[PDB]
Amino acid sequence: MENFQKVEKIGEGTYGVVYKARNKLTGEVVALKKISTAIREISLLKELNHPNIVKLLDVIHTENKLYLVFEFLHQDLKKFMDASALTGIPLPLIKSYLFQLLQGLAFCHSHRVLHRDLKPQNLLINTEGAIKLADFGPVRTYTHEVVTLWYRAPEILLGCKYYSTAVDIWSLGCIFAEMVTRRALFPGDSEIDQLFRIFRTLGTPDEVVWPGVTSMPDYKPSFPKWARQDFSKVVPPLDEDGRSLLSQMLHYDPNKRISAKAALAHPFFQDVTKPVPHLRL
Ligand SMILES: COc1ccc(F)cc1-c1ccnc2[nH]c(C3=CCN([C@H]4CC[C@H](CC(=O)O)CC4)CC3)cc12
Repeated sequence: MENFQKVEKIGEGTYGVVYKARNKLTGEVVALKKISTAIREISLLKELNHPNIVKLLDVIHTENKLYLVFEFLHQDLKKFMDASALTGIPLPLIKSYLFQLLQGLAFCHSHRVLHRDLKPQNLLINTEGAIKLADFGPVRTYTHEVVTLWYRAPEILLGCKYYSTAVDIWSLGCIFAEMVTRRALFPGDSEIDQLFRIFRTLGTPDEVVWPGVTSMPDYKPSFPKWARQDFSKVVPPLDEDGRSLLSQMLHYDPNKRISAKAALAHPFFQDVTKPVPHLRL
């Protein structure tokens, strides 16, 4: 740790604080997260190297603290969306970012690694048009964030403890809808409000669309029964290729939900390109 100099605080989580830091004996600018089974599960993340995954450079265990050293990126997608809120991110750039994240997930998922907590703030962007997955899934000062449950898959909210890679596809579908509309798809402020916001839009799930849903640990037969609203209302003015892909990413049944690998073949990406975003750093 004596090999690093703090420059500023760049973030916070339930169990850690993140700083922008400088490596004294290499000159590298990194992001440093300060926090036996964990030491091994995080050492496996060091081998999960892909152009669309923020590089985990090192793991340092020093005097009852764990430090994670990552490659530094200047902006996150949440800030870029907040900065593009009045104009909207151009469709070619939304498509490029979605494609790149599906490539990163196809990679993680093939190595049996789930992210579990995809949200705009852990999607980092650079000046080259790249987007990368960060912070693969207590400090008393951590401030509760409005967006915390907004991207949670319904199986997680329904108490499934052995959920699959499909939970990441759900979170990315929510992010895709948000880039298009400039508003959060399911802005829930509690587990039940999050569940009911999903139900209000996609219809209350039942055994027809999600076999086994009524046997989930937190499923209650007393949940109000909302009709599925027609999908053209959910992400206007996104085209039919985009709406079709999004509907597949938001299927209730995790087994019907499109995989990252199949999503890359979707006709929506036939004209995918890699535009350069305009970033003000
Ligand atoms: C999500 O990423 C992580 C999570 C855990 C972790 F351990 C490391 C990383 C991580 C890895 C690599 N590179 C990174 N870069 C960054 C940020 C760079 C600048 N962001 C800005 C500051 C200014 C704000 C506006 C204002 O406050 O005025 C608008 C947002 C914050 C986040 C975080 C981060």
